[PDB]
Amino acid sequence: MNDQELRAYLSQAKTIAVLGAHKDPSRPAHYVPRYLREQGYRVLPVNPRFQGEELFGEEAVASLLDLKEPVDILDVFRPPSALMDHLPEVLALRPGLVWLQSGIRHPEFEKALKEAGIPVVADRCLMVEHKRLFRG
Repeated sequence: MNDQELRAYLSQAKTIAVLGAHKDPSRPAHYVPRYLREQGYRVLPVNPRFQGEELFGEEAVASLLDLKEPVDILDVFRPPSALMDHLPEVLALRPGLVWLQSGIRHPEFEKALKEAGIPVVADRCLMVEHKRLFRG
């Protein structure tokens, strides 16, 4: 996505589901979502590892299909070796955009999303990118 379009996309978005949301403050899967909530987004934590625990002001759910509202951005922190097993729930939720966090790439997974008509941004830190597009 070019910057102009990616900016229009991020500024209009409201709900960001964080796949692999973490409770430990030092983890990117915790502090990136933290930053996002500050920027006015509704962050929905998803991680079976913390199911039921309140993260980012919301109760974490085990599966994407447990979310009770449309997802504008799916911020993915799960490693490449775990992505294919999530594909079914990802395609089912059909988020407006899939964002693979830093150090996460997966050809087949990415190709499957493209084929389903779902935009993908890969190997980028959403916080960093948000800062660069809306502050300089």
